[PDB]
Amino acid sequence: AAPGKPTIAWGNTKFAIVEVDQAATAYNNLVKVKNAADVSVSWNLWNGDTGTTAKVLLNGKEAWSGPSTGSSGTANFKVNKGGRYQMQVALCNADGCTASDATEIVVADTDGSHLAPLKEPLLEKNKPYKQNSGKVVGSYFVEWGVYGRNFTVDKIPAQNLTHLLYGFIPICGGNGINDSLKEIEGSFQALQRSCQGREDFKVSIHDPFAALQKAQKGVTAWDDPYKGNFGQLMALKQAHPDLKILPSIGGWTLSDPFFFMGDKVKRDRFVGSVKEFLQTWKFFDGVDIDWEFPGGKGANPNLGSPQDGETYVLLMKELRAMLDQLSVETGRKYELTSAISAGKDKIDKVAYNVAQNSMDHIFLMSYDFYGAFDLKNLGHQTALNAPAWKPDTAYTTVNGVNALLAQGVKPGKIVVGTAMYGRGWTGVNGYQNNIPFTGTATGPVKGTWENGIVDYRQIAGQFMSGEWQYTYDATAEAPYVFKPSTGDLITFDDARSVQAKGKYVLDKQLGGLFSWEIDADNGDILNSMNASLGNSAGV
Ligand SMILES: CC(=O)N[C@@H]1[C@@H](O)[C@H](O[C@@H]2O[C@H](CO)[C@@H](O)[C@H](O)[C@H]2NC(C)=O)[C@@H](CO)O[C@H]1O
Repeated sequence: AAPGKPTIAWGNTKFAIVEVDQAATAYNNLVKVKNAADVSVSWNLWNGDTGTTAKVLLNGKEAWSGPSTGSSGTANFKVNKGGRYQMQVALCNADGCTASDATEIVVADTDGSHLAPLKEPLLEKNKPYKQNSGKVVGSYFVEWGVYGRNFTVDKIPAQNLTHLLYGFIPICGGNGINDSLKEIEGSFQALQRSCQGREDFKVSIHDPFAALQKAQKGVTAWDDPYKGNFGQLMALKQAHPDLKILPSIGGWTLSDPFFFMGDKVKRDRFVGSVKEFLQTWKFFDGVDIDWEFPGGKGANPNLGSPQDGETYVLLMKELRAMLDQLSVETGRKYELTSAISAGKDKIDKVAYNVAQNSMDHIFLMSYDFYGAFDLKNLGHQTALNAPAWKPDTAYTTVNGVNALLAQGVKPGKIVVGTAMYGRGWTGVNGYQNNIPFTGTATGPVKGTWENGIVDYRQIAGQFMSGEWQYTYDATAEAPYVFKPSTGDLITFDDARSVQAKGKYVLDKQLGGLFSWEIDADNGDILNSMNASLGNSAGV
């Protein structure tokens, strides 16, 4: 007679190919990449002959075999592909095999293959669009927005994007290497702890709790190996396999290490660590380089060199060569992008006409033209054109685009930026002919989260009523709200100015639109980005 039917023992059924150490703060100890997950199964036979060979089947296919030597047994084996498997134990003898009932096991991998898709409803005023225009529609999600801003990955209107950028992946380094971090409370120290035992100029994760361990929708079970932003982004990938999810390296306070990369020893180490990062976190589709800025004038007044333009071009070439190698190793397409200043003085420090051949998209940061960092010279922070009262205005979207085009940049490489936030001053005074920008300011506007900056959501909800004037400058293509009693002035993007930007992209055959930052929108801005680029409504 064939053996009796085995009973699978109660036990852990969740295993991981990339293991996360739950009691570690250093990136080196936090994640362990393996070739395969170590899986274990046990069984009991309560009735009959135990057979002579015991087998573990995954979807009917043997993953382990051994002699059946007792009424209880244990099998330890490796599984090298993520997913969910119907696991059975079978006991075989010459008269037949008898298989247990199936027990599902989970083999986790960083592509999210073990995760149910994160298909969440659109919130606030977001409306569904199809990504059928062929244009880029991108936005940055910020790692730290899961705290005070309470904006998690399940709130991303993901179907309305082609590109989702994750700000920011840091570059390891202490004194002299990340000094700009020291201006943010605890930020420098958090990176040093993450980078303990890790060489300078390798990438890491700045807030491993937010990125990997904070409970979030769809990743709340204690033995879910990936939680936080990364876990949710994995599940988001499962729901939207065509979404490009790019890690962004740099930003305003994490850009200092780029300035040392004229040393090819450091550059090589950085490029190698980006490759390892992408082999580790398989849901990511490439890399975004947010170096602010080649040549200086970033957060750090002690950094910036005329060599930076050559360093940038070399970095883009070597990153592309690494990504090409990754691409043919995996059969995937990987993208290389960069967020760049839109000011002509900064643009002409770099030969983008050369670098463009390595790059899929240039995210032109056509915003922060004006703000509370300058209380004397006011203007539209993100306008398309110069205003009528100052047609020679240096800092406009068109002037940044024109600088790139004059270098020889192909128009299709250029993605125009929109702002999901306003910048603002207080105490504006001494202006002429009812144009508050011709005056001067006494300080920053009170901000949503920091001085001088207001979420678009708060502008729409709070500063579009009462005493606030509203004006759409049709020459600049830029709205602004003004409270005369206090001199509060805010410059921002709205649905109409975004529409002008989208129409401009289509007319000049540019690459699309991207935005900073996705948590601050109520839907109006992203809706207009999709509509103005010719994306069809619907799902
Ligand atoms: C366009 C331009 O050159 N103007 C400068 C601003 O860009 C710059 O502000 C900084 O802009 C970066 C994007 O270009 C932002 O990412 C960065 O957060 C921002 N920094 C601050 C402090 O807001 C300011 C520097 O303050 O100078 C303008 O000249």
